Order: sequence, then C-alpha cells, then structure tokens
Amino acid sequence: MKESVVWTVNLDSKKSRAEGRRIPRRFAVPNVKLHELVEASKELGLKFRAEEKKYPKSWWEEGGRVVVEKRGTKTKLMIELARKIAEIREQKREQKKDKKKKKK
Repeated sequence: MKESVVWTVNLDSKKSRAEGRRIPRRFAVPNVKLHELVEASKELGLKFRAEEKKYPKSWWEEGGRVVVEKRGTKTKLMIELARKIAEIREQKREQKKDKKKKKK
C-alpha cells in the first residue's frame, strides 16, 4: 500500500538533470530500458509499474514513465530501484548475442 513516481530518464545517466534526471550516477543505469525497469518488478510480481501515454502509442523510444511502491522515499527509492534495475542491465552484460541463444 505505497506509491512512488519513477521516470525512464530519472534512472538514466545519459540524460542531463534538465533532461529529466535526478539520481546519483553512482547507482544510475544509462539508457533506461524497459527490460531493467519491468524485469525487476517481475522478480517480486508487485513493486514497480510502467505505463506509456496513448499519444505516442505503438512502440517508440520517445521515453516512458514508471510508478513504484514505497511512498515517503525520494532518491533513496531511486537508489533501490537502481539496485534491482542495475542487476538486469548487469545481466545483459554477462550474456551477449554470441552466448544469448546459439554458441559460436
């Protein structure tokens, strides 16, 4: 029973503070990917949420937005969001197209 707003650029180091970033680079993942934001919540099945506006509709990289449970927390929530999200990006680094499906 807690709600906190999270952004795609908020946990992105590639974007500047004006661009929409407000998280410490020490725990910020560049190129906010749905896989890191959504896959982290999938681990608990309930904690984060991501919804894109109908305006852009379809699938586009124009930017998205996510909402996570917590409420009362600020960057600390973002630090924790990066804690789970950083794993997913970190998981992508461990595996690559060569070792993703068929080995060569």
